[PDB]
Amino acid sequence: SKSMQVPFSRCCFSFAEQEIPLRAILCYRNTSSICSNEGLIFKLKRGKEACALDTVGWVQRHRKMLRHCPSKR
Amino acid sequence: SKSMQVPFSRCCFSFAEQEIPLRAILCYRNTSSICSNEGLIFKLKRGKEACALDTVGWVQRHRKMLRHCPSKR
Ligand SMILES: *[C@@H]1O[C@H](CO)[C@@H](O)[C@H](O)[C@H]1NC(C)=O
Ligand SMILES: *[C@@H]1O[C@H](CO)[C@@H](O)[C@H](O)[C@H]1NC(C)=O
Repeated sequence: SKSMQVPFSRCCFSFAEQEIPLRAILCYRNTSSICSNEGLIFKLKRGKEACALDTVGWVQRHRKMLRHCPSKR
Repeated sequence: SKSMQVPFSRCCFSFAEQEIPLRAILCYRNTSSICSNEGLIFKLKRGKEACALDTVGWVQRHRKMLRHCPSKR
């Protein structure tokens, strides 16, 4: 287990205004706890991503319909 | 070009204390301009990464010896 690592944080400072369709989303990532701010990250198709604010209804409803994104190692 | 996207920011709030060997690094990523803080991200082997503070000598010397990380699309 190679760990010279001090990872970067994934933060959401700007958020999706327009509702993203559920069909367009693969999974979600939670933002880093240091810069949390109730943001969520939806993994879209072809490598794309979108920050979404979890205090908004459609974000909560979508989050409840998707699993957390998996990671490599 | 699918863009429903509002990307997350890559930030560096904690930094590498111990110097990472140049041989262990593939390239570097600059942090997002919103949360810049003079941090740098070094891409390590087997998917790993490390935040490094660009006001420190070894970080500046290493940065000058590596190219910027490429991206998919
Ligand atoms: C995701 O955010 C929720 C709050 O909405 C929190 O309870 C949880 O610990 C976070 N999970 C991860 C895996 O970061
Ligand atoms: C990287 O940081 C330098 C300052 O050290 C800045 O001049 C530059 O605009 C940044 N480049 C990118 C590609 O983010």
